[PDB]
Amino acid sequence: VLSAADKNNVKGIFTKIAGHAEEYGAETLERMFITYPPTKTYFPHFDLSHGSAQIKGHGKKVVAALIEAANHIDDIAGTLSKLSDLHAHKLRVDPVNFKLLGQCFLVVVAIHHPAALTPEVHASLDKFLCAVGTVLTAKYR
Amino acid sequence: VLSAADKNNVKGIFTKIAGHAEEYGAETLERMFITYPPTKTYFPHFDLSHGSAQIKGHGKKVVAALIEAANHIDDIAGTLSKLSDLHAHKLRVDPVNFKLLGQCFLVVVAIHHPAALTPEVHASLDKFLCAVGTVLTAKYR
Amino acid sequence: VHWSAEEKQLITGLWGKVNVADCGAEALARLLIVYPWTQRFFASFGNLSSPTAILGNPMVRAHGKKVLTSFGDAVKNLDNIKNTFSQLSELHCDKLHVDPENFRLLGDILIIVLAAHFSKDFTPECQAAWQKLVRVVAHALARKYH
Amino acid sequence: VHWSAEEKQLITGLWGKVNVADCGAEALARLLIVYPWTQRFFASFGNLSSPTAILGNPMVRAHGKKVLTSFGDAVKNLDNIKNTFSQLSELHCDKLHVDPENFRLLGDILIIVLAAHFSKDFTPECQAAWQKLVRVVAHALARKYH
Ligand code: HEM
Ligand code: HEM
Ligand code: HEM
Ligand code: HEM
Repeated sequence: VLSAADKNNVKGIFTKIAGHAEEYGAETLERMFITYPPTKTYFPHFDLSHGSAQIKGHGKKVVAALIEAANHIDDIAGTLSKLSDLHAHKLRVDPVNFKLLGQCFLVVVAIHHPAALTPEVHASLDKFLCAVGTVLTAKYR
Repeated sequence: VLSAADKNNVKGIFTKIAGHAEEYGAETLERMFITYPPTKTYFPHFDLSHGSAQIKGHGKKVVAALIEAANHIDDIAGTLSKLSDLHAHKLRVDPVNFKLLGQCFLVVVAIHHPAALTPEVHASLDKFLCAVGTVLTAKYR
Repeated sequence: VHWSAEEKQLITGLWGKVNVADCGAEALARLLIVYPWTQRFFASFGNLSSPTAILGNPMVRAHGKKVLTSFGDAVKNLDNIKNTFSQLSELHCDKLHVDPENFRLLGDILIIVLAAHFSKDFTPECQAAWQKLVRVVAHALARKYH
Repeated sequence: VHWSAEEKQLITGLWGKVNVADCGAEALARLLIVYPWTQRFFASFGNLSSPTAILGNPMVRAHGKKVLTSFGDAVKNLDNIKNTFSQLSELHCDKLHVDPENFRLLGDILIIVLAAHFSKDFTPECQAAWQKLVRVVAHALARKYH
């Protein structure tokens, strides 16, 4: 599962991002919407135009949640389960979509902090992203 | 997760299976090599011809491990640690391949127990099959 | 994509024998039941509140049978799927925005629905014929990207 | 597939400053490390026992360059990506028996690597251009099935 060596890696890169959680959050989301346009279909009520501020504060929530799972990285599923209901049941979000956001998070991590997405880091990071994807897709499996 | 209805649905059917154990394993395997040829390349050493003594032998051993974790459907991950090292580390099986086997074994049940395989029952098995794969690919996440 | 003769024979034959409406309905219900996020695409089908409800919905069966009818279309035209499913292609990709990976899932489920309604007559050789069929079909719907 | 002109130019300018050897070794090292099962296809390469072994390895580096180079052939030929990869596809499907999901995986990694060497220069329009390019190459390679 998430080994000890993963959980440092993750912890470490999060320590290094932290500050920027709102900017990264929003570039994450913007890039997902230009790159994976079917993804907009779920935010039918957003101002999806560049800069918008719903994006800005949605992308704050997104990565704050992630930041959060990082501090209780020992029990992600417990920590995040409040978000499944909503994602799995309510929004019914296609699991594909989590790889997608996840990929765009890694791209934002890489443009700003490439020296830290070392390949060994990248891997801890993807394991963690899957774990999250898995818990929000939860009460399917 | 695995819902106690899930843990129930599953048992229901492994007990329809039961001592068709070894026959079902052989058959799931055969459908997997004929429907997904590239899977034979993990079997360079076996006699892969319809009927084969080793395929039977192997088949039993798969379904057995399967029936074994249905007996700890509660702690599959542990009922099975021993085999992740094999698949994940020695053999390096590509995860896609677990959905293939998973699918041939639904087909088998469906051929022999259609009655038993109801949508809901079919759902629970799927989640099952899923977990197993995840565990067997575990020294990957 | 090249179809051997046996493959044509094996597909054509079995097809002959399919209850379009029952498997068509069964296929569809297993989808929505097994892959619940798929339910989001069908909310203009009213009540999908539970498996039994999904199982009974006149609109789901209604649709079941539309789908599987279309596979028939495929069967009639093996050498020529790619073109036959251009328009069903726009619908599924530009209009509805359905991830292609759920085409594979459906194919997969169709396949367990044949197997349950054919038992032993669905030989291994047959299942492969069909896996390829279902797969060919879901590349022809997912053309309209890349 | 249809190439916008804004898109041709975004793939074309970026391309012209890629150090093929630098991104190659990196794309490929990351594919081995991040998705460890891909190690199997590459075992002829010698010691892949640890991450360090892997970024240590000459063949890994050397074959990375080879790959990225083959991306070049597409960037040279955006209107003919279909036939550029047609011999590469026989090898990947027939001979080596790679599951096409893996090409998706390397294309995604490729993009993480281009992100990281080009920074703000790897613009949102620009990433969308590249994601479509690698999407395409991958289907180009995956032709040889379905
Ligand atoms: C790691 C993945 C994700 C995280 C950590 C995440 C986090 C959240 C959080 C914290 C909220 C709600 C904050 C609140 O309760 O207002 C939210 C809601 C939402 N999420 Fe996710 N989400 C994730 C993945 C996705 C994906 C992939 C999508 C779409 C593809 C998505 C679509 C939505 C939508 C539409 C809302 C509703 C918010 C609104 O209507 O304003 N989420 N998510
Ligand atoms: C349902 C998931 C699976 C289960 C439950 C399972 C179970 C087992 C067991 C029990 C053994 C070894 C018996 C022993 O120790 O001799 C084994 C070995 C092996 N398994 Fe699997 N397996 C699964 C999936 C797969 C898949 C998809 C493949 C690859 C296509 C695979 C490939 C192998 C190989 C190549 C061996 C070597 C056996 C030998 O050479 O004797 N497994 N599996
Ligand atoms: C898998 C291969 C598929 C085939 C052959 C297929 C076929 C069809 C056909 C023949 C129609 C009706 C055409 C019309 O009457 O205008 C249709 C409509 C539709 N299909 Fe698909 N489909 C497939 C996959 C899917 C999947 C996976 C979904 C959901 C994930 C989906 C959702 C829909 C919806 C939401 C409509 C139309 C809604 C309505 O008009 O009432 N399809 N499809
Ligand atoms: C995704 C885009 C890909 C491109 C553009 C590509 C391109 C190439 C080229 C140009 C060669 C060697 C031609 C030669 O020297 O014979 C090669 C070979 C090879 N590729 Fe790929 N390939 C791609 C993906 C992959 C993937 C996923 C794998 C598998 C994990 C892969 C595994 C191999 C192997 C094992 C060889 C033979 C290595 C050897 O020569 O010993 N390729 N590819």
